[PDB]
This record gives sequence, C-alpha cells and structure tokens, in this order.
Amino acid sequence: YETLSDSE
Amino acid sequence: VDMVQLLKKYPIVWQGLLALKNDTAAVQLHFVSGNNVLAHRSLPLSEGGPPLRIAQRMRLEATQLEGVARRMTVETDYCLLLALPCGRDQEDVVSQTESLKAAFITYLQAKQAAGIINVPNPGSNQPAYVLQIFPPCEFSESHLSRLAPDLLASISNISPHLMIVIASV
Repeated sequence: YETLSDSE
Repeated sequence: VDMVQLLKKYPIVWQGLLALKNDTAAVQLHFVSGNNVLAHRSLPLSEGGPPLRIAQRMRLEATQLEGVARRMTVETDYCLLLALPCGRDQEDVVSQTESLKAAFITYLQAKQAAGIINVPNPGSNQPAYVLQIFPPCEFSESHLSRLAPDLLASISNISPHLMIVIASV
C-alpha cells in the first residue's frame, strides 16, 4: 500500500 | 441529504477529521456495510475523534477491485463507511467540502488510489488496521448504491465525499 504523506 | 432515512439502517459511527499532508477535512462517518464494530474499534477518539492521517495508498486497479469485492462480500472482515464533510453550519459545511475536494478528493482521484489509514486497536496498540479511503469514483458509488441505497440517495448530492473501507488484515 505504498507510503502516502501525512505527519507521522 | 436526509440522514433520517439512512441512519435507521446505518447510523453514524464516527465524527472528526481526516488529515493528509497538512490538509484537514472534518468528516462524519455514516455506516454503510460490513461490521460496525470494526469502525468502533478502528476509529480513534479522545475529545471527539483525532484527525485520521493518510499514511499509505492502494492503487485502485480493476484487479484490486476484484480482491476488494471479495472481502467486501464478506461483511465481518471489512467495514464500509461513508465519510461526509461535517460542518457546524451550512457555511462551515461548504468550507469543509471545499477543503475535502481539493485535499482528499482531487488527490485520491489523481492517484487513483485508496487513502490508507493505519490505526491501532485500543489496548492492542497494533496498527494492523487499514482504512481505505476511496475517492468518489464510479466504483465507489456503484457499490454504495447496491449496499446502501438509503444513504446513497443523500450522497448523490454530496458526491464530493469519500468511501472508507475498514479492513482487518
């Protein structure tokens, strides 16, 4: 599922 | 959008915000299909519900959709939710819709993917839960009309929304 782009 | 029809079959399971990059959208999640307990155990809260962050993505392929459908036809393994922009008032709703369209809708549809949100089960602390945020694509509405015609009739006007699939494993 890839790795999207949030805040961690 | 009449919730009074749809909530009789599938009521709201969560209300809070979604967050990816730095863009948030306050959304309320109506139950659609699957196991409602999955939502209660996946959707986190403290004050009302911390913003669900999009940490992964599932490229929605025709082949993928087959696999999704396979686990969608088994209500228990997945939960189907309908996230709609929850505004305090009409104006607020517009703003949330506007933000959601640009931040989540446009992005997810641009990727042709599923906004994957990993949550841990309370007490278990294992993020082995996948909330798949599918854009307002034909695939979504097609299953939505079949699974929840009651709520579907409300979302036909608020098409700018997300279809969130909670999958165990």
